[PDB]
Amino acid sequence: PPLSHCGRAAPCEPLRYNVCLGSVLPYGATSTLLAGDSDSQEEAHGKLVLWSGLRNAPRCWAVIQPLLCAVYMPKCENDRVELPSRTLCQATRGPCAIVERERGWPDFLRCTPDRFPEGCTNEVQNIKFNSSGQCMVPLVRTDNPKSWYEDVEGCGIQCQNPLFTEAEHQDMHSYIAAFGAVTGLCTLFTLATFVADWRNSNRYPAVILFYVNACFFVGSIGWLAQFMDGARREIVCRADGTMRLGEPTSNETLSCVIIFVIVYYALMAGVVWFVVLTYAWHTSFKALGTTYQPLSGKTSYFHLLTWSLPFVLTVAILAVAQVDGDSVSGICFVGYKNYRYRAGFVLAPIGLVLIVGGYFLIRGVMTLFSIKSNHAKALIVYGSTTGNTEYTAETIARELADAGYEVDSRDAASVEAGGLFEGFDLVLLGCSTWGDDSIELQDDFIPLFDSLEETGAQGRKVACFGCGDSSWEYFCGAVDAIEEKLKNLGAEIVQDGLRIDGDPRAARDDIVGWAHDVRGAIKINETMLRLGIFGFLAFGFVLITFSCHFYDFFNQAEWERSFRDYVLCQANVTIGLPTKQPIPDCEIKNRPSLLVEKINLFAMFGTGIAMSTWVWTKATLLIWRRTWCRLT
Amino acid sequence: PPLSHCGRAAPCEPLRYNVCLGSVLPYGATSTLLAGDSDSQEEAHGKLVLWSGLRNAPRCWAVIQPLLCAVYMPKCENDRVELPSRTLCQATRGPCAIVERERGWPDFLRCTPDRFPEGCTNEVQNIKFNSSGQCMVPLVRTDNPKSWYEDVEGCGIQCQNPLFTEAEHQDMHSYIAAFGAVTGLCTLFTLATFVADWRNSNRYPAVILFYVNACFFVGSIGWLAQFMDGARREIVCRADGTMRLGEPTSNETLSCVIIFVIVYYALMAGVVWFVVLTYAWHTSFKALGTTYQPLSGKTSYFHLLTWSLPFVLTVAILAVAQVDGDSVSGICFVGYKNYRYRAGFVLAPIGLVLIVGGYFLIRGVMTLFSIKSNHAKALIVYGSTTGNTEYTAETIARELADAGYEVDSRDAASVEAGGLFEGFDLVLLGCSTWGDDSIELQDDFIPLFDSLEETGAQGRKVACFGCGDSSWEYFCGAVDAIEEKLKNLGAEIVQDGLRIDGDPRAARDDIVGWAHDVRGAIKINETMLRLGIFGFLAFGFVLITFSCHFYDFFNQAEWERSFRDYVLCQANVTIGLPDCEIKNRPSLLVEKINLFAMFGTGIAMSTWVWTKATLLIWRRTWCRLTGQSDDHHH
Ligand SMILES: CN(C(=O)c1ccc([N+](=O)[O-])cc1C(F)(F)F)C1CCN(c2nnc(-c3ccnn3C)c3ccccc23)CC1
Ligand SMILES: CN(C(=O)c1ccc([N+](=O)[O-])cc1C(F)(F)F)C1CCN(c2nnc(-c3ccnn3C)c3ccccc23)CC1
Ligand SMILES: Cc1cc2nc3c(=O)[nH]c(=O)nc-3n(C[C@H](O)[C@H](O)[C@H](O)COP(=O)(O)O)c2cc1C
Ligand SMILES: Cc1cc2nc3c(=O)[nH]c(=O)nc-3n(C[C@H](O)[C@H](O)[C@H](O)COP(=O)(O)O)c2cc1C
Ligand SMILES: *[C@@H]1O[C@H](CO)[C@@H](O)[C@H](O)[C@H]1NC(C)=O
Repeated sequence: PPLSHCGRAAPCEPLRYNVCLGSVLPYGATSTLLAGDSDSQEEAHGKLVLWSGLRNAPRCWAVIQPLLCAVYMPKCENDRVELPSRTLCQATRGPCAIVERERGWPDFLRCTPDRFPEGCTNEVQNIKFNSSGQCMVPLVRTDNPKSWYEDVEGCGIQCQNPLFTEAEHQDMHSYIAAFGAVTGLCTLFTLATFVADWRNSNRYPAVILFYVNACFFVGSIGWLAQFMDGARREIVCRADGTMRLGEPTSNETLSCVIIFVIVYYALMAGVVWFVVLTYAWHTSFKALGTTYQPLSGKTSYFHLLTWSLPFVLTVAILAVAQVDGDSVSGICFVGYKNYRYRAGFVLAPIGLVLIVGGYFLIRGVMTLFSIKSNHAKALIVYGSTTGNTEYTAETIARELADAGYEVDSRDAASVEAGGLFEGFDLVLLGCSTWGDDSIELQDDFIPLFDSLEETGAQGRKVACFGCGDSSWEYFCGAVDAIEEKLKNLGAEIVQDGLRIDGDPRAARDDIVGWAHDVRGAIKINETMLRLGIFGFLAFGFVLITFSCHFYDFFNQAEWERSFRDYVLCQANVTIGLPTKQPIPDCEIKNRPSLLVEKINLFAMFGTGIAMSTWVWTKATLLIWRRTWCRLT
Repeated sequence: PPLSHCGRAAPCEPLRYNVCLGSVLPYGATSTLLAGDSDSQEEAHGKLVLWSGLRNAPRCWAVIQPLLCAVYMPKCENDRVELPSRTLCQATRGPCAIVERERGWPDFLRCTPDRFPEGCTNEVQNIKFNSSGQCMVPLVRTDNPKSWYEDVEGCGIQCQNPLFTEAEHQDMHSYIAAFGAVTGLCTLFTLATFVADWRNSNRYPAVILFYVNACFFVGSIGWLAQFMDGARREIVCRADGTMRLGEPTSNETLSCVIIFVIVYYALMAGVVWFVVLTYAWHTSFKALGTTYQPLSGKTSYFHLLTWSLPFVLTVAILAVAQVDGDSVSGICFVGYKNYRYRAGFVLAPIGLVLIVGGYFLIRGVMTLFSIKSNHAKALIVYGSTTGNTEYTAETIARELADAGYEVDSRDAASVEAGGLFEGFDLVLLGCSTWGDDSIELQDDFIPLFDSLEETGAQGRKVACFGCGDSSWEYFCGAVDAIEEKLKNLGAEIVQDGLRIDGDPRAARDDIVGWAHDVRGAIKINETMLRLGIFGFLAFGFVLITFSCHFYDFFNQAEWERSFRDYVLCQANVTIGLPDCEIKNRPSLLVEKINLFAMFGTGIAMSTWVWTKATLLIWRRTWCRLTGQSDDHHH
């Protein structure tokens, strides 16, 4: 028999509607007493149309359907209305959290033991509700609870990024394919020539560039993996069809974490190897100049920090499980869902490598500049009858002085040969050619030339100059004669002698140009100069990468808000009221800049392409020549 | 009955001496009236002893004996002395010319019709004078009037030279035999080789040497003829036994003129052929830069001069007849008796050949310092990283340039392999070795090395150089690799590669030395060089021959005087009244120096055919004349 507490006294009225939310009712009489907002059957039906807006977020729709029928259209028999049980009310509370977040549970729909008593026959339990509901365009029906997006239980955020169009996806994928393929090809070539000359190329100053290339090559594979037949969807989408978030996760393939490790580890190992490059260039200077020695046996110290620090970071990300997948970039990365993790694991280490790496580039430049000031003394000895070589000597003297040299210009007529060149870094000898039948040096240079053995030319950096006339046999013969004696004594001829035809005043810029080139030939370690250009080149690209990561960090807080606001509005679970126009009324107020990402990738992949040019010398042609030759 | 004019009135005195100059007198009384210098018989006898000094020069002694007896010891019978006939007086005048030349005929011995009447009975005509006189040691009795020495009629100068001993004659004859036989043998060998390959060897710059040898061969025969058994005495001595002087002479054998023509003609034809040799070298050496053959038409004009000039001179000597024989030299020559003819026909032509021949040798040395600077082209391509090979290349370049080459020094980095070697006589490739585990060529040389096929190396004269370090295994591996590829392409590697260990500045003179030796192995005209040495060699020997002939010319005037003074002194012809010696004579050493320089020219010129080619000439001669080919005949 029915319980007295499971029923309430109310006047029974015949059912004007034979259907409740698509399901037929076994009874013929109802009551508008249980629904506090409705007075009539026409009003209760009107409220059900507003409540049917919860079709979206179906895991709520399945439990809210019988409860709404048990309150708005209940069973009335012999002036008694059937009350809905407490279990029917409590079943909605969880999955229908959206109600309390949007509209709020009304007085009559809250689980009060007075309104919803314990252990009552629901009547709606016998009634079968076939209707399931569906998920709106941005979302997708997922059975997996781990794939449910916020409030909307039963639905999940789709794999393809809803903020960017298919056209933008195709455009970004073409951009990664182009840069990835070039960087992959270029670095492969560099790794190949290094192993083809492995015993010789293992020398510590240049071996850094092999490992710098190794990282960008491995990184290229991670970015290009998305291009294999259907790989992108194995890396970015979950088994059901929703985007991968908060990776490493249970009951899902490793395809996302594998590609993340390849991309992030190689990115971090590469930036640590850049700091090794900056340190090495900086320390190689003080090995010759002052006291510091080459660390050509630091294999167990450089490989220690370059392979350990990215390992600690990669392991830490998998621990906090912040590996998120993305369709536009086609890779799994740290902090796509939560911007804070991308800032902590990417922006902070890149900032640390720029300050530590930048310090070494500044230090080495300061060492380069201090060495040049200790090698800036120059002696200019000239032999001139008519003053043409005297004028050239003076013109050379100002160009060196303007460049930071301490020039000492002397006339050969007023000099003593014994120990003349002692205390000078550069010695420039100038002499005009005389003699009709033959080559005769200018009269004042003869005593110096004859006793050139006593000057201290052995190992001295020298260059010759002089004035002559083409209208004479043996043009600038003095320059030839001086260059020959200096070469025989052991001097280091810096440049081919400046031979002036005619009036030197008209060849002013030739003299200025020669003196410019003569300082240019003063080598401050050619083998180490390349290491410095590559250091400053890598810094430039790393600085652009940092800027782009800073833009995303400083703005993603607003983009995440806009992502939430758009997806939740598009979910169409407007329980409260019907819109003025059918109009969708959903827009993205602000989204991430794809240009900034393209600038980021250009700077990233560009470092790999820039560092691969380390092996773009004549020596490399010779390396593969021996290989082919010796293979044959 | 005796004529009144064939006798004079004088007091007869008995003969104190029964003998007159070794002959007994048929009468017993004499007179001292006919002899104007003698008053007594003791005085007349005393004058006969001074007159008996004319025993020497017997052509005179035989006729003066009866005349001296008919004047100093005449027949006196019944206070009448017999006068000597005019015919007895006139018979002495000719052969006793010495008397009138030295002392002069006295008043009583001159043929006056008063003192010597015509047609008188000379009682001395019945008296037989057995004495015939004598000729002292350097002279010898000759019946031939053409063989009589100066005033001494009946005697002639002996064949063997009185100024030189038999010991000196034997010594000089041994010296001529030795040099003559060697020169004869050596020149015969050279004449045989030029004939054994006449066609190939008839080339005109070199065929001069065949005719130069031909003259010394013929000359050798003339000098050696004296060694044929008894020949020397047929060449040097006249039929009687006196030395041959101014041969061509009547009723004497041709043995002296034959040997003279052989010796003098060959001596003169040889010195004219020396002037041809000097002229030919001078003109051929000058025309080396052009195909112009200067000795082309001249060939005929060369034989004209060399065979006519000695002929004209030989004929001229036979005309002036100054061919004199000599025992010490064993040959007949021009101007042995009169030094002036030897000076004119021997010293003057030899002086003329030295001034004309000397001019051409000078002109040829002027050509030597005109031609060197003018024509060799050399390319030096180097591969240098550290500048060591660049420095070596420059050191090599300045050395070739100093020697007269036109050097083109290039860096391998700035060269195109395609026909790179085209237009150069010499190509010098330089490269350093690189590579840690192996041999790797200097970086700039690799493109050139790889396309070395296209350089034009086939048959090109090349040499390699390069710097290395012994500290690295495979020292100068690049030098090895380059000359191996060059050898495989068909190039001519001139010298083994200059491989520098360490700094080339410390090995400067080694580079200088190597560069020098590289220039040498480039073949030159060895035939022209050889012609020039033989020209200067022949001049040297001719200059010594001239010196020796000048010594004899400048001194024989004194030697001729000493020859006359010594010979006439020994003779002892005392018309009426001891230290007989040679004051100065010719130097036999000077003659030995003369022969050494003369015969030495022939021996020196015969060495022209002392090459490897000659061995081949006689190899092909034997086989060819043995019927077989290089194995056996087909
Ligand atoms: C994350 N995100 C979203 O749209 C997004 C997705 C999910 C949620 N959410 O809440 O679930 C929120 C968002 C929002 F709020 F919009 F950000 C963007 C994805 C695209 N994009 C990129 N970012 N980095 C790189 C790059 C450069 C160098 N290395 N890498 C790794 C990169 C490279 C190529 C192309 C794009 C790139 C910027 C951020
Ligand atoms: C000439 N005379 C006389 O003694 C002589 C003879 C006769 C009178 N006289 O009045 O009747 C005078 C003299 C005198 F005054 F003594 F000289 C010497 C003879 C020997 N001798 C030589 N001279 N030439 C040659 C030779 C050199 C190159 N070619 N030839 C042909 C030669 C060769 C070999 C050996 C000796 C040689 C030196 C001179
Ligand atoms: C005697 C004489 C010889 C010369 N020989 C040469 C010569 O060998 N090579 C040459 O290039 N110029 C030659 N010149 C030109 C001078 O080198 C030229 O004028 C030069 O500019 C003079 O230099 P100065 O003014 O420094 O003394 C010669 C000029 C003279 C008058
Ligand atoms: C990497 C290296 C490899 C070398 N290999 C060789 C070698 O195999 N054999 C050798 O003789 N020298 C070798 N050397 C020495 C050089 O040939 C030497 O320094 C030379 O003088 C360089 O001359 P350059 O200035 O013309 O280039 C080597 C030197 C270096 C630095
Ligand atoms: C919401 O869903 C209902 C039912 O599917 C549909 O009629 C309506 O057009 C949707 N509204 C919007 C704005 O998407």
